[PDB]
Amino acid sequence: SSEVQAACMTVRIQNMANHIKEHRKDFANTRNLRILVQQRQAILRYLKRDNPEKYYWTIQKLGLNDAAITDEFNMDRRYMQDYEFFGD
Amino acid sequence: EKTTLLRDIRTIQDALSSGSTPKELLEIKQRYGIQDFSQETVRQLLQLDISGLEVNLEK
Amino acid sequence: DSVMRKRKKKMKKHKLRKRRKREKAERRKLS
Amino acid sequence: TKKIDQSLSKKLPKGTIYDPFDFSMGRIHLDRKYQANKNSNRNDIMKSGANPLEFYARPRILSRYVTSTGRIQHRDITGLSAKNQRRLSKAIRRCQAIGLM
Amino acid sequence: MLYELIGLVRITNSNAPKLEAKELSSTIGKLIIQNRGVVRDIVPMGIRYLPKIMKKDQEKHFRAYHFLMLFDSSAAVQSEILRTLKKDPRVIRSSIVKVDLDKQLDRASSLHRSLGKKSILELVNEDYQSI
Amino acid sequence: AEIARSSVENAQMRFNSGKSIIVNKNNPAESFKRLNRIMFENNIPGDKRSQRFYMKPGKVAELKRSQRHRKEFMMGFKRLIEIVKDAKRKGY
Amino acid sequence: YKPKEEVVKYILHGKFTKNNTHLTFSSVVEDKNFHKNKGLTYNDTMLYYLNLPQKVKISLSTGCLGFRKAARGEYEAAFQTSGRMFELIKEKNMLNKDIEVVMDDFGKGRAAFISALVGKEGASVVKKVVKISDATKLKFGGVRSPKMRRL
Amino acid sequence: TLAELLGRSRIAQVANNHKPLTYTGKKFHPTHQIIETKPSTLYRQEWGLKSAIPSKIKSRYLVYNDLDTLERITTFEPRGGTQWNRLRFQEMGVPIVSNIGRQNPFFKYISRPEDESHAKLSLFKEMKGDTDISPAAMKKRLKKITALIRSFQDEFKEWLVENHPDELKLNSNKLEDYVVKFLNKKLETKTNKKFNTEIIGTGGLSYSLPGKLKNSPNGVIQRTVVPGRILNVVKENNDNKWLAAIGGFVADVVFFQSPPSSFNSMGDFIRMKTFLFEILEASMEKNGSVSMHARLLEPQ
Amino acid sequence: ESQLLKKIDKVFNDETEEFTDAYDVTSGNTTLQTQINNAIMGSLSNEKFFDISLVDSYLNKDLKNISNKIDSKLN
RNA sequence: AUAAUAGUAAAGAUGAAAUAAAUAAUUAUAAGACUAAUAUAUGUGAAAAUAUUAAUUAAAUAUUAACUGACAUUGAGGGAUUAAAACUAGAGUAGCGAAACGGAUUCGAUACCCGUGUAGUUCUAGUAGUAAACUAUGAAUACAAUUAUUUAUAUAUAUAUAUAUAAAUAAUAAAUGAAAAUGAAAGUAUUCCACCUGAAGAGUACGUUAGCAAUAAUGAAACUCAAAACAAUAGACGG
Ligand SMILES: [K+]
Ligand SMILES: [K+]
Ligand SMILES: [K+]
Ligand SMILES: [K+]
Ligand SMILES: [K+]
Ligand SMILES: [K+]
Ligand SMILES: [K+]
Ligand SMILES: [Mg+2]
Ligand SMILES: [Mg+2]
Ligand SMILES: [Mg+2]
Ligand SMILES: [Mg+2]
Ligand SMILES: [Mg+2]
Ligand SMILES: [Mg+2]
Ligand SMILES: [Mg+2]
Ligand SMILES: [Mg+2]
Ligand SMILES: [Mg+2]
Ligand SMILES: [Mg+2]
Ligand SMILES: [Mg+2]
Ligand SMILES: [Mg+2]
Ligand SMILES: [Mg+2]
Ligand SMILES: [Mg+2]
Ligand SMILES: [Mg+2]
Ligand SMILES: [Mg+2]
Ligand SMILES: [Mg+2]
Repeated sequence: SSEVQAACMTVRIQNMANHIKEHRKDFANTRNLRILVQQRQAILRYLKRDNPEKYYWTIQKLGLNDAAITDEFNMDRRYMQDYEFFGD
Repeated sequence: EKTTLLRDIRTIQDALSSGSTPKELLEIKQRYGIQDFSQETVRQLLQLDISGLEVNLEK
Repeated sequence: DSVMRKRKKKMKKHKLRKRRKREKAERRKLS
Repeated sequence: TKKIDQSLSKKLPKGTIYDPFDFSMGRIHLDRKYQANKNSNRNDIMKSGANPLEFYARPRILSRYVTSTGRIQHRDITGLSAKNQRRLSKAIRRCQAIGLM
Repeated sequence: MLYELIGLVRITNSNAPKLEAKELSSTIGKLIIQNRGVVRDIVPMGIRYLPKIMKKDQEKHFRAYHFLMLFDSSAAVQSEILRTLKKDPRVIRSSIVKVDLDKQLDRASSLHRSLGKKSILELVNEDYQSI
Repeated sequence: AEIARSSVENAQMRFNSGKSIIVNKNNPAESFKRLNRIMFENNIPGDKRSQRFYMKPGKVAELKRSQRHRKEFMMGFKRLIEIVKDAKRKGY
Repeated sequence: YKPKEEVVKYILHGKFTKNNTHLTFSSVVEDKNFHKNKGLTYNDTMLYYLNLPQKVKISLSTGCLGFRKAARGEYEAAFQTSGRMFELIKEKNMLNKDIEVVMDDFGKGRAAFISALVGKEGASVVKKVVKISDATKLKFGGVRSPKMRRL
Repeated sequence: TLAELLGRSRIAQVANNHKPLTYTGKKFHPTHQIIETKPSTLYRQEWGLKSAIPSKIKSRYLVYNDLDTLERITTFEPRGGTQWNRLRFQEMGVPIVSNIGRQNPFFKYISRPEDESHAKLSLFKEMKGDTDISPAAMKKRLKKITALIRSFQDEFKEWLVENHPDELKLNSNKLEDYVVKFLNKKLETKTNKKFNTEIIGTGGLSYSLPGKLKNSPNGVIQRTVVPGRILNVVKENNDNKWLAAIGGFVADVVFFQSPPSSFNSMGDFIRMKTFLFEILEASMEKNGSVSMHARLLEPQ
Repeated sequence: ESQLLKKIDKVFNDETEEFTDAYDVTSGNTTLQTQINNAIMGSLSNEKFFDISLVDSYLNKDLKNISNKIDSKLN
C-alpha cells in the first residue's frame, strides 16, 4: 500500500540523510537520496488521487505537508542552504 | 529485579525436588503469579509463541 | 568531419586566440 | 653404449595394455605434446570449491600461485575460474599487506 | 560484528618466546570484554620468520610470534583496539578483518574455515563426539 | 650467543628474493642460463625497459588491449592449425 | 671483546647501464668477537649476522681501461673491464674465499661480463663463485619517469 | 514410427562417448567401441556413419566420438587394436582368478548378510563416497537428505519405544545400531544408486571358467609358455620384480634366482629381444586392470 | 576476566599445539553423524548437541508424556 | 637528498657531443609522490570515472512468497554531477615539467635532442562547467532466423556430466543502407525529447547573463561563390 511504501521510504530517507550530513562530498549517495525522496513524492501523489483521506492522514503522521509532496523538488544547493542541511 | 528466569526456574525445580519452601518461592509465586509449584508450571512459564503458531498452521 | 576539414576550424581558433592575446597585451600597457 | 636417455624411451606402467605403436618415437612425441597438468585439479585447493579468500593467513598455500619473485600468475597459467582468480589475487594482496607473504 | 585479528608480536627474549604474546592477548581481550565485547577464540600460530626484515619504532625484526584472535565487538570498539595495536611497540603488524555474520551466527576462524571447519560447533563436536 | 650462531644458515636463506641460483661448479654457464630464465619468466628486462620513460594512461591502455588481442589471436590461430594437421592425418 | 674482523666471502657486483659498466669487488667482513660483546641481545646478534658489513676492495669502470665517451657502453669495453677485474682479484690474493656475483641491470656489458667469467679470462674466479643473483631495481608505481623522446 | 526405429538403429546401439580419442595417460581397458566395416563397404568408404570416411583410410577398424562436428569432419581414429589384446589374452588360456576369493560375478549366487554387518560402513558411503563431487552439489546431499531422513522421525520415535525401550532408557550404543538398520531397511525399498556402474568381474575380458586342462598331442600342458619382452634392464624401483610386455599386457616377471646375463649386455635395448615366459596367475583389480604375473623361463 | 586468564594459559602453554602451517596435516563425518542422529531420534536423541526438537517436545508435553508412557509400559 | 664507510679517477649524457675525494658499492636518516604482478576496465558507476590493504557508512543481484493495483514512459524549463588545463586562499614540493636561461643540431632552428629547471602536477576549502566529455550512434516498449563461447539460476541422476531458461560476447540469415557496414539494431513498429536544412563568413561580431579571472552560455547579418561533402573504384606515390 502506498502509505506503507512511503513509511518504509521515510525510514531509509532519514538514514540516508544522516549519512549525507557526515559525508557531504559523497555525491553518489546524495544522488541516491534525491531519487529516493522523489520516489516517495511520486507514491504519495498517487495516494492523494486514489484515497485522499488516507493521503492526508499519512503525510500528517510522517511529518510532511501537501506542499512538500506536490511541489517540484530537486534537493539542490539552495535547498541545502535554506534548510541548513549541513549545519555550519 | 536481580532475580533471573533461569535462577527462578532453578529454585522451582529444586524446591519441587527437595521439599524446601523458602519465602523466595512465595515471592516467586508473585513475580510470576505461579501459586502452585509443579513440573507442569515451569512448562507453562517457558512457553514460546512459536509453538502456538505451529498448531494454527496445521489447522 | 575529417581531420582535413577539422584543420580549417583549428586555424580559425588559433587566429582568434592569437588576436585575443594581442588585445590583452595592449590593455596591459594602455592601462 | 648400453644406455639411452629417458626422453628417448617410454616406460610402460604395470597393469596397462599397450599396442606396438607404444614402442615408437611417435608415442614419445605424442606424450610430450599432450602433456598437461590436468592432475592439478585433484591437488589444486583453489579448483576444489574452497573460497581462496579464507587462505589469506596461510602463505604456504598462496605461495603455490606466485612466481619465484612473488608475481601472481595469470589465469592462463593457474587455470582457475574468473571468480577464484579474482578471490585468490585479493587473498595474496591482503596477505602481502598483513606482513605474511 | 565478528572480527578476526592477526597480530605479529615481537620476540625480544628467546628464553620466553610466548611472553609478550600472552601479555598482549590479555590486554586486547580485556578491552573487548570490558566494552560489551566477546572473545570467541585465540588461535596461536607459533614463531615464524618474517618474509623480510621489518621495522617498528626505530627497531628491526626478523621473526615474530603469530597469533589470531576472533572476537565480537562494536565498530567503535574495533577501531579502539586497532588504534592501540598500531601504537604498541610490541606489535609489529596487525590486521583486523570483518567476518560476515549475515547468513550464520557461528563462524570459525579463517584458518579453520580453510580446513573445512566452518563453525566452532563443528570444531567442538569433533573434540567431544570423537575425542 | 651460539643460539644466534647456529640458526643463521636458514635465517640467511629464509629471506630469499627468488632471483638467485646456486652455481654448478661443473658447468658454470648452465647456472647463468637458469638465472636468465627467471628474468624472462618474471619479465624483469621488459619491466625495466618499460619504466625508463613515462607513457600516458590512455596509451598504456591501448597497448595493453592490442597485446592481449594478439596473444588471444595467436591461440586461436594455433587451434586452427592443429585442426588442419589432424584433418590432414585422417585424409581430409 | 676484541675486534676480530675476518672476511667471510666476497661480493662481485656488476652494474650494467646503457653508457657504462661498473664492477665492484667487496669483502663481507665479520668481527668474530661480536657475540662476545656485553649487553648484546639475541635479536642484535641475529641482525648483525643477517647483514654483515661490506668493504670495497676493487672499483672499476670502463673508463679506467682507457675507453672514452661512446665506447664506454659497448660490448668490447665491458669484456676488457671484466678481464682487468678478474686479474686484480688474483693479484691481490683475494681468491681464497667464496665469491657471490650480483648483476644489476641489462646493458650491453651484462653479457660481456658473463662471457668473460665463463671463459678463459675468468677460469680462476669462476672456480670460487658459489652464487649468482640479479639485483635489478624496479619500482611499483613510484616516481614519474621522463617523457618519451620524439626522435 | 520413425522414432521407434531410430532408438533400435545400430548407431543408437553405440553408447554416447566423448572420452579423448588421443589419451596419453594410463590405459587399463578399452574406452571406445571398435567399429568395423566389411571389405566391400570399405571400397565405397561406407562405415554406417553419417558421412563417408576419407579414402586414405585403409584399416577396417576405427573408433569415433562425433558423427559430425562444427569443423565438418568426423572425429575418429583409424585403429581397432584393443580387440587383439583381448584375443591374445584368450590365446594365453590363463583364467582370471580373484585374489580375494570372492564369489564369481557371472553366477547368480545366493548371498547372505555376512558382509551386510557393515551397514554403517556403506549406508554412509552414499554421502562419504563423494571423493570427486562438487562443493555445493555434495552439500545438497546434506539438506536434501536431512529432510528425507527427518521425515522418518515419527516412525523411529515409535518403533524404538516399542521394540527396544530399554536402550532408550539405558544406553545409546545399541540405539545407534537400530538407527543404521532402520534407514537401510527403509532404503532398500528406495532406489539410491540402484544401478551400479562399477566393473563386474573381468569386465568382459575373459569368460573362461578355471579348472579345465589343455590337452595337446604331446600330453597335457602343465605350464603355459608365452613369448614376451623385458622393458627395463633394472627391476622396478622399490619393487623386487621387473616388467615384461606379454601379449599386449604389462606383467610383473619373477626370475628363478638370477637375472640372465643378456640384461647387463643389452642394457636399455633389452626390449629389442624376445624371451619366453610362464604366466603364473592373472588377477583383476578394481581400477579395471589385469594383474598378470609371469616367470622368465630361460633355456637350461 | 576469569575465563580470559584460563583461555590464555591453555592456548599459550608448551603442551598446547599451535597452528604453525608448515605441513599438510592428515586425519566432517563426526558432525554429519550428529546431524543424522538428531534428525531421526529428534527428542529421543543421545547427542550432547541436540536440535530444537528436544526443546519443542519439552514445552509440548511430549518428552514427559513419553517418559511416563515408557515407564508405564515397563510397569 | 644528506651523512658514514672503505675504494678509487673519471662520471653523466647523446646519433655523436657539449652544457651543467665524485660516479659505482654497503650502511643509516629524511621527504614527497606513486601503486609491479594478478588484469580482462573483466566488472562496477548516470556520465566524468574506477584495479596496494583494512575498517565504517551508503547503494547495488537472482529466485520465491505476500502485498499495492497502471502508481508508467518521456521530459521543454529547471536541477545535480562533470577529465585535463586554468583561477582564488592556506599547506606541500621528491620526481616530472609549460616558461625562462644555457648546451647542441642546422645554411638558419624562436624546434625536435641535452642541462639548470619556475608555474603546474600533490593535499585542504572554493570558483568555473569545458574535451575526438566518442559507440563521433538520446531514452523507453513490442517483436523477428541461426551458431559458437562464457556466466548465472534451476533441474535431474547410472555422479559428474546431462537437460532447461536468461545475460553477455563473437560470427551470421532476413531486413536496412549512398555504400563502408549495422545485426538484435543502423531491422520491423510505437512513444517522447534534442538537433539539422549549400560552402565560406562563424561558433565570429554586437548585446545580454554568469564568473575573481581565463572565459562559459546565448548567437546573427552583409559581402562573395557554384560550389562544398561522404562511401566506394582503379591508379600513382610512400624516408
Ligand atoms: K568497463
Ligand atoms: K483500477
Ligand atoms: K510526466
Ligand atoms: K532540461
Ligand atoms: K614541485
Ligand atoms: K572512444
Ligand atoms: K534525450
Ligand atoms: Mg518515479
Ligand atoms: Mg558532422
Ligand atoms: Mg652507447
Ligand atoms: Mg627533466
Ligand atoms: Mg652513490
Ligand atoms: Mg597493478
Ligand atoms: Mg565491459
Ligand atoms: Mg526522466
Ligand atoms: Mg596555490
Ligand atoms: Mg627541457
Ligand atoms: Mg561546481
Ligand atoms: Mg572553449
Ligand atoms: Mg561541446
Ligand atoms: Mg573519456
Ligand atoms: Mg529508467
Ligand atoms: Mg564563446
Ligand atoms: Mg573518403
